[PDB]
Amino acid sequence: RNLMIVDGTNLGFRFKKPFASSYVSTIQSLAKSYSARTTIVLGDKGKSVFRLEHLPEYKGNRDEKYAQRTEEEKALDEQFFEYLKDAFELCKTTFPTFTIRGVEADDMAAYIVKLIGHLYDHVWLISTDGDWDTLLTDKVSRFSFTTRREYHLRDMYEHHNVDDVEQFISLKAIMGDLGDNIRGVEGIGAKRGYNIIREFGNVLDIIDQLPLPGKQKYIQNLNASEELLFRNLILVDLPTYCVDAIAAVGQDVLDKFTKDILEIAE
Ligand SMILES: [Cl-]
Ligand SMILES: [Cl-]
Ligand SMILES: [Mg+2]
Ligand SMILES: [Mg+2]
Ligand SMILES: [Mg+2]
Repeated sequence: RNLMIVDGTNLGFRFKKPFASSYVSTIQSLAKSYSARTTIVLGDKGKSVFRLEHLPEYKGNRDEKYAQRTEEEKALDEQFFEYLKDAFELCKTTFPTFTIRGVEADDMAAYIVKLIGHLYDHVWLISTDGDWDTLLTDKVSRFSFTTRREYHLRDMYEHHNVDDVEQFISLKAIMGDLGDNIRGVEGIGAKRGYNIIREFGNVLDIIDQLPLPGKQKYIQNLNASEELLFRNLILVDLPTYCVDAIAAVGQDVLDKFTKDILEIAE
């Protein structure tokens, strides 16, 4: 009776020897565990056109690390990606399996939840990515193979130091993301960020009130950061921008994906 959506490239890193059969078996076990009536496997192909258009430096740190690999280190990664390609090929014989050049799996997942989540009792997201918790609701949860935790909306403070999704999204916008090369406001950690949000509202409401009262240096920093906050919200507000992120590579591509997903449902 549930929907299960797999962050498939993310799951691939469990194995990072062909692993296609093992990969598919894992997904089957998961589908059983989570009573999945429907399982959809997603993968990352290329780079996020939507986010690179807004921030050319997006994941630039990761690109730099890839560029500094030796030829032999690179060849090994290519092998992993070949085995992963084979895993997706095999997976496609068994489950609906999607990749879209220039679109992050994150955006595809967010869109699926919005489009068909209402037809299922519960939605289970299979991802180690905390970013995916921007999708949590009373009927959408996440499972992580690295931490072994099941992530629920009711436990958002335990996991993310905020009480709800709106706050989570705003906190990410304020703090940025070191891993993905998104700059944050200097001097604002999770505590101060949560406190700011609880006082002034979400990031859009914060922007509307700049400059905010307060003599502390982090407030002065925040007051100077209108542009950064607005841009960051676009980069991190996965539910708001998922449709735009897909449409970035062509409206026709989005239309095909919609058609494909609606076919799977029902
Ligand atoms: Cl909940
Ligand atoms: Cl702006
Ligand atoms: Mg991702
Ligand atoms: Mg992500
Ligand atoms: Mg992140």
